[PDB]
Amino acid sequence: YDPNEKTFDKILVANRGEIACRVIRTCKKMGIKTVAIHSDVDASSVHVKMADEAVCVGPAPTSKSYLNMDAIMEAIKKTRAQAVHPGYGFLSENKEFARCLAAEDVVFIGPDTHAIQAMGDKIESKLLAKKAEVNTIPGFDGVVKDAEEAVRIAREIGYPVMIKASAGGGGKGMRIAWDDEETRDGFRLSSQEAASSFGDDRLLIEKFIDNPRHIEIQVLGDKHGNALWLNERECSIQRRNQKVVEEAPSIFLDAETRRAMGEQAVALARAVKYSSAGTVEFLVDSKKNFYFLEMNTRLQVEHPVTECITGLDLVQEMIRVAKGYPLRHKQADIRINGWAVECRVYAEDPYKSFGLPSIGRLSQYQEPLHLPGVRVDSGIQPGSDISIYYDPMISKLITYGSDRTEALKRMADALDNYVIRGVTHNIALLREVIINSRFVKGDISTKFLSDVYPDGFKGHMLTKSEKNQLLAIASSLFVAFQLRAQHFQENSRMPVIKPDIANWELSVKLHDKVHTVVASNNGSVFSVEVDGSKLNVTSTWNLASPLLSVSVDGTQRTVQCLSREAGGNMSIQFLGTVYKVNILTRLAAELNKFMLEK
Amino acid sequence: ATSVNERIENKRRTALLGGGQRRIDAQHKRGKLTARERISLLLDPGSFVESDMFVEHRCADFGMAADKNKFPGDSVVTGRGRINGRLVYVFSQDFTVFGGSLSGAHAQKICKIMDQAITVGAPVIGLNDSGGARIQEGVESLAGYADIFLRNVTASGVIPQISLIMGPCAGGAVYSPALTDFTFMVKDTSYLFITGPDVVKSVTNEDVTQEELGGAKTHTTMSGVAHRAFENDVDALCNLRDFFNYLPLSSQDPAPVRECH
Amino acid sequence: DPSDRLVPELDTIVPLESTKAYNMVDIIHSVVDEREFFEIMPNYAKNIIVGFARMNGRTVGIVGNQPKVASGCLDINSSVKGARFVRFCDAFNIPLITFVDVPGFLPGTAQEYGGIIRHGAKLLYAFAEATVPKVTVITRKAYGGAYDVMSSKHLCGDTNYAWPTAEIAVMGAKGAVEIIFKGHENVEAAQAEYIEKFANPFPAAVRGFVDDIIQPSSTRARICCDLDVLASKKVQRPWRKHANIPL
Ligand SMILES: CCC(=O)SCCNC(=O)CCNC(=O)[C@H](O)C(C)(C)COP(=O)(O)OP(=O)(O)OC[C@H]1O[C@@H](n2cnc3c(N)ncnc32)[C@H](O)[C@@H]1OP(=O)(O)O
Ligand SMILES: Nc1ncnc2c1ncn2[C@@H]1O[C@H](COP(=O)(O)OP(=O)(O)OP(=O)(O)O)[C@@H](O)[C@H]1O
Ligand SMILES: [Mg+2]
Repeated sequence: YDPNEKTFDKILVANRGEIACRVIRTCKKMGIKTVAIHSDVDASSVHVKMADEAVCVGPAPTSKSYLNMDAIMEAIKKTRAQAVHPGYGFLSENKEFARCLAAEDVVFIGPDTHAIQAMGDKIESKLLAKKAEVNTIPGFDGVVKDAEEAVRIAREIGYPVMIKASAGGGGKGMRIAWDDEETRDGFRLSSQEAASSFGDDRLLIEKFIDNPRHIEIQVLGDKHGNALWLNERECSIQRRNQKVVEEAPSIFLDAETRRAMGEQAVALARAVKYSSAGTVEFLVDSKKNFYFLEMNTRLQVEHPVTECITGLDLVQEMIRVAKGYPLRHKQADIRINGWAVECRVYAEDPYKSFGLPSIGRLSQYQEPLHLPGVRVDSGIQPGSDISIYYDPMISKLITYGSDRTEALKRMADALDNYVIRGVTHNIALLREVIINSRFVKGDISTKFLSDVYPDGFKGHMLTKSEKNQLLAIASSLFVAFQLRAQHFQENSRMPVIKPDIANWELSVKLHDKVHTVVASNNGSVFSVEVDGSKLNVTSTWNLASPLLSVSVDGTQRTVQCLSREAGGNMSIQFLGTVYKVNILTRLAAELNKFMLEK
Repeated sequence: ATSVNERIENKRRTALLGGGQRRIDAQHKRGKLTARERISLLLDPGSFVESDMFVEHRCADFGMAADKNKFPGDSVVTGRGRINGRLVYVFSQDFTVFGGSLSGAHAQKICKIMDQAITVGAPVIGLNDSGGARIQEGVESLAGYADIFLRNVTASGVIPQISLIMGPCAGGAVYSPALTDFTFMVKDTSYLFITGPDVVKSVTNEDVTQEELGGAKTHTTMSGVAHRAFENDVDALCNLRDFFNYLPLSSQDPAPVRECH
Repeated sequence: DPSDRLVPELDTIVPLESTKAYNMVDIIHSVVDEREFFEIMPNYAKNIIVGFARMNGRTVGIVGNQPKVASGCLDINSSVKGARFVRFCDAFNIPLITFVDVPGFLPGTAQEYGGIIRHGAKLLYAFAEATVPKVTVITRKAYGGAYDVMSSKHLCGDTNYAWPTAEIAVMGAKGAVEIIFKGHENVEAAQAEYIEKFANPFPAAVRGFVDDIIQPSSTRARICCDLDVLASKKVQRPWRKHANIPL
């Protein structure tokens, strides 16, 4: 962050969301003036406010606002910006965009057009990687055009086969055939949806690796030929072939294999003559054998974790490389510092197909910025609207530590202290993934979610001790609300005689079971007897704050009260999962047995 | 010198004619009386005392500051008089000037009359012939209406308030009569509706005339807004004089007692 | 619940387009203590919202327009409901908070034949006689006599605030232009001039009809402070046995 280094003076961020905010923050730290484009609906977004100048580029849809290349060109001409940063997605990997930028004197911060077009298609990428002495997934090089050809390829490469759409991306046009009839009918169908959406109609037939691990290597290269492989990242936890939990240092990889993969990635980058930051993705099998799989010629979404473990600013490095300065770090200078874990908080319902996109307006939004070792990359704010036009991603939460256990503990704390009200999110799924025994041990594959939850996500299967803790907390909260209800100001005309009650006898209905609870209050401490078990709950009992911190038998728990009704229904978010309980008084519980069910 | 006296006489003569003789003839052709004739018929002869005769509107937008747009009195005649020897305060809206639309001066005069009436404890009779609020005035007009509204609620139960609709009252000119104790209409010449038939056609898409939407028959037979309807202005004013004899001047006074045979 | 809590989620809740409708219950929930609201008649006359809530621990009555239902227009049922709620709150020393977004009264022959005039006068009367502290916030629109009815400053209101999206006008811009420039018959630049000069809260602000144009995120705070100073409000009115409400 040296102000003496003379980089550009005006950079246009041709993107939206959290990536635009991150680029704007880096540019502001470096001292470069920032210009941000936006649509009509994003006129009040965070990134437009954080930028120095803003230019509307069209209506809500992306095809006419952020993919509207022409309007971006007039925005550049009007603002007279010197550099452009696409972030990831949209026009980040558009060769014709690169040609348009190269037509004028404004520079494109990223890889050259030749590198982008080389890795734009999967078959040519595989051919070049094979020519670049890099291990590749076994398969047939070429394009399959008929079902018989595909099934014959399945003959020589084995019954387990994968059919993939060329280029494309985004985890679509990619399925698995186990049999020859499966091979042919899947090939015909894949051609059908390739014509429907992609339009390329170019397909690849290859081998399916069983129980694979998605390991990425972050490469950084300048225009003078230097190239560093930095470190690796693990992104095994996926649904719909899309990552949701990323882990910076690989627990499955040792030093030797990591160094070999980094050297292979650097060799491939030098063969391509990459002159920016990119990622090379491999699929490591059980026997520690890695095969090349795609190379993203752009900034990676899950890049902040390698920044945390390496102490680097990738955006700054790409800006410096685009300016033309050489790399200021050597391969030996790269080192691993701690551990890092990232979770993608989405606006999806995890109970339906491991996340179904949802819409709404955020009524409450608070990030756990005060928690130790927590970094939040979000482009939203209270009052933000989750629309159908853009990616329904709420935030990226990164936690770093001295080791894996500390990082996971801080991740759990941050997930517990993160307030979203207005939409449905997948925080419960993230917490269940990070507290899973297999995840803690490290035995994770790309189908972790599929086999850990064969019937789909159901929530947290709370144990007996946790059930007692939850019941005690709910009963204490109910009694605290009842006690607060009796605090009036002095009237001096009709004094209030506070009802002196020692023990509250309650019936708490949770799931389909009913428990008898005896609660006693001694000021700030509640003694709760649930089915004989005795517990103590102490807290400040602030009933207005969205987060409530309590201490049950010494164990500290952070809970949220999402809803509360006079009829006794309360929704409580505890351990990341929302439980609906119904608390009645003992007399009310007895009299409720005469009520007819509707 | 003589200039001030001649200007005073000219302004008096102009105020007597309202907004011109041509519009007076147009009003007469419609079968309606002017505000001053209505006041003369309602009150005892030689007992009317007029106030705020020279008051003019203070609007300057949309070329309303021109001399041709200045009318002394500003579409309302306000004052006090006596019916059968008993005091009463009266205002009559002049449809001749800007269609009787309520400007700032209109509301100021009406509010002054209502304030004096509540100060002395005498009833208020209002002859309504207003086309609504003056659009050129803007929010001021709205404020004026609200002022009147407030005083109505302040005078409810203190002094009797009587409203006689003698013309096409529309828009916000329909809520002051609703806040008064009694409301009378004139057949075939008086109307009461918040929105006209054109807006109803634009939004609701139905064919109704002014008479069907807000006529005297509609408001006296099925709407329940008006209390009685009379044949014409003369009959209505005679019956209003007859009805005024029943009421006391204020809630501080007992029920009137007259000579019996 | 702190009384100075900011509500940044209200900064963009009102859409820019006048055709789009928002939910006033969201604003009410954001403003009040602990986002707790006891609504009265929630399933009847849904174009208006009345209920009880708390501000700084003090019971308050809330009346607001619902743009979701019938674009927030007033009719007979909503008028009666709001009028009776306001009358009760005034009779039992409960402060009133009003949120105003109303285009006017519902047109049609059904409303006119049902006595829309006398029922609409009920709400105006109820707001006019109220002697309890009353705080009004205009969110988007206040047109015609509906602006006067919905607790205007000229009804002895205490504090009136307008959001930067407020529009206080005698009527809509199109109707006003076509009723003023009928002789001029030139609506080319008339629309532009009228919307630039009158479609904003400035004409009401420069005449003192609204105390201030506040940022939405301060709304709750601005209300709470007011409720601190208006708790000792006392007014005197002429003596009467009772008044004659247009029942
Ligand atoms: C909050 C209060 C509100 O919302 S005010 C809404 C009022 N809406 C209007 O359109 C005003 C007039 N509306 C009408 O429906 C008719 O003109 C009514 C009232 C039925 C009168 O019927 P009619 O016998 O035909 O009289 P007219 O049309 O010839 O009018 C004569 C002149 O008076 C004028 N006038 C009338 N009202 C207003 C008004 N509110 N503001 C300004 N001017 C008004 C008219 O411009 C008309 O002018 P001109 O002399 O004929 O050229
Ligand atoms: N040979 C393979 N064996 C097993 N799983 C595979 C294989 N190839 C792809 N996958 C699955 O697909 C995921 C990655 O797919 P890939 O990166 O090719 O798709 P994409 O849509 O092009 O990706 P991106 O969003 O990065 O552009 C892996 O994590 C894994 O779940
Ligand atoms: Mg990939």
